[PDB]
Amino acid sequence: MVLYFIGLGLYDERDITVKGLEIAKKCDYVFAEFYTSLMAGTTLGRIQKLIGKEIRVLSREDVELNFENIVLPLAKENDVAFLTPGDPLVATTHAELRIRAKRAGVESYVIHAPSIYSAVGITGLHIYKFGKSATVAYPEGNWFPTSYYDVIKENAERGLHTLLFLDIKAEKRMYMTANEAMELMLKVEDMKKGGVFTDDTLVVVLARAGSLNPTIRAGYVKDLIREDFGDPPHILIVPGKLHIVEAEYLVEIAGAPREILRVNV
Amino acid sequence: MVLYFIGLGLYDERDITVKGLEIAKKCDYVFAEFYTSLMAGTTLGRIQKLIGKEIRVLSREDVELNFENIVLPLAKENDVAFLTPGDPLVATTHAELRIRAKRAGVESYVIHAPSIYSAVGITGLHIYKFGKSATVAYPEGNWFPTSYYDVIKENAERGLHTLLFLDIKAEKRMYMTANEAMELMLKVEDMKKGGVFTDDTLVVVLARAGSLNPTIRAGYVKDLIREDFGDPPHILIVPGKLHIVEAEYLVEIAGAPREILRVNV
Ligand SMILES: Nc1ncnc2c1ncn2[C@@H]1O[C@H](CSCC[C@H](N)C(=O)O)[C@@H](O)[C@H]1O
Ligand code: NA
Repeated sequence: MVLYFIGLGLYDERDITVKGLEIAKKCDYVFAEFYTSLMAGTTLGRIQKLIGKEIRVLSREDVELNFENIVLPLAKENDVAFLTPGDPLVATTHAELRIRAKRAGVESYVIHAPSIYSAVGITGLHIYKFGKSATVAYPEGNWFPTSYYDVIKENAERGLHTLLFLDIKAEKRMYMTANEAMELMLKVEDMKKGGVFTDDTLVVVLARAGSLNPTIRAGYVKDLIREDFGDPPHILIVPGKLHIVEAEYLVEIAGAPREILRVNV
Repeated sequence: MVLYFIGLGLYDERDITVKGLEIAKKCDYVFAEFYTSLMAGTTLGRIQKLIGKEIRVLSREDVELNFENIVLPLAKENDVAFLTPGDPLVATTHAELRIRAKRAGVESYVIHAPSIYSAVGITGLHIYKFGKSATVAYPEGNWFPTSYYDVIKENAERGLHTLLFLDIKAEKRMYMTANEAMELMLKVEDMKKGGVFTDDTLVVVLARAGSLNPTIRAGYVKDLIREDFGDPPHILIVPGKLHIVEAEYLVEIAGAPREILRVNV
C-alpha cells in the first residue's frame, strides 16, 4: 500500500533510472502526467511497452483537484506509481502531493530521474554559479508577466547565471521556444528600460537535453532571436560574469562568437 | 571514435539510467572516477557486475592531468565510456574535458543521470528559490576559509535557499557530517558575527538522497547539531524565508517543529 513518484527523465523512455524501471514494472496501477514538461523523444506507447503496463494519463485538473480521489484510493490497498517527465519534484508543485498522501495514510517514495535543472551543466556554465531561477510565461489577455526580468537583474548584479524555464500549454500542444521567450523579454526591457536584457545580451539556449544531439547555442540576442534551435522543449539561460573556461566552452562547444573569450574582469 | 560521459546517479548501482546502462554495455572500454564523490549505497564490484564490464578507475590526476593520454586515445578507435557519480558535467572541471575531446578529434555525448542539485527537491523547497551554491571546507593550518558563509548571507538576504556541499576526502572515504558542518559554521559566525548562522537558524539535512529511505530532517541548529542523521553522504541547506507550502512540507514530511509555520514564513 504505497505510492511511488517516479521521474521519467529528459527526453525518451530510456531516461528513467534502472531503479525507477524495476519498481514501475512491479506496481499494480500506474498513473502519469505529461503537462509539466515535454519528453520530445518518446510516446506514451513506448513508455507503456517499456514498463509493461497500461498508463492512465492525468490532466492538471485531475491531479491538482482530484489526486486524492483518483490516485490515493488505489494506493491504500495496492502499489501505485505516478510518473512525470524529468524529476517529479523539480519546478512542479508535486511535492505537496506527498502531504496529501500522508493525510490519507498513504506512504510515498520518490525515485529521481535526470532533470533539466542539472542538465544545464552541459552548457559549460558552472552549475554552482546559477542564482535564483525563473519562468517566462505566455501573456494572457491583458495580463503580461514580467517577474523574470528582476530575477535576471538581481542575479546579474551578483554575477550569477539565470536559468529560465519556458512556458508550456500541453492541452493546446503549445511549447514556448527560446525565440518566443527572447521576443517577450525584449518587450519587457522596452517597457522597463533597465538595460537588463537587450540585443547585445549574451544568452545560451539548450534544446532537447537528454537526446544524443541536443542543440546547444550561445551568442548575442540580436543574432539568436531568429535562429532555429529545433523542436521543443527549449530552456533559456542568461549568464552572469563568465569564468575563462566557461567562455572557452561556450565558444568551442556552443559556437559562441570568439569575442566572448575576452572577459571584462 | 566516440566518448560517452555517463552519469551514475545518486546512491546505488540502480541510479544509472536505462540509457546509460545500455550504452555502457556496448562500450569497448569503461572508465570511472570516484574522487568528486562516492556512491555510498553500492560498490565498484556491484556497479561492475551490473554493467558487465571491467571498470578502470581513474584518480583526480589521471583525469585533470592525463585525460587525453589515458582515455582519449582509446576513443579514437573504440567506443569509450567515462562514468561519474551523479550527472555528468556537474563537477566544475568536467565540462572542459569535452573541449579536450574535440581537440583530439573525438566525438563525445552526454548521458544524464540524477544530481543532488535536482534531487534536493525532495526537501519540499522550491527549486527556483535556490541561489548560489557553496561547499563547506575544513580549516587547515593557518587557512580558515569562510566564503560559504558570505554565500549563505547573500542568498538568505534575497529570500533564497543555499545548497551546501560538505567537505569530502574520497581517497580516505572521510566525509564531513552535517553535525560537523553546523559546528564549523557556528564557529565562523562567532568570528564574523553577521547573524547568518546561529542556534536559532533553521536548516535542512538531506542524507542518502537516491535511496528509497533517505533521511530528511528540518529544524533549528540548536536541536539538530547533535542529532544522528545516519550514514553519509550528508547535504546541508540553509533555507531563505519559506513559502507556507514549503514550511508545511518540512513539518509533515521532514519532522520540522510547528514553530516554523509562524517563525520562518
Ligand atoms: N529536455 C529538455 N530540454 C530543454 N528544456 C527542457 C527540457 N526538459 C524540460 N525543460 C524545460 O523545463 C520546462 C518544464 S519545467 C518542469 C521540469 C522537470 N520536472 C525537470 O525535472 O526537468 C520546459 O518547459 C522547458 O523550458
Ligand atoms: Na542552483
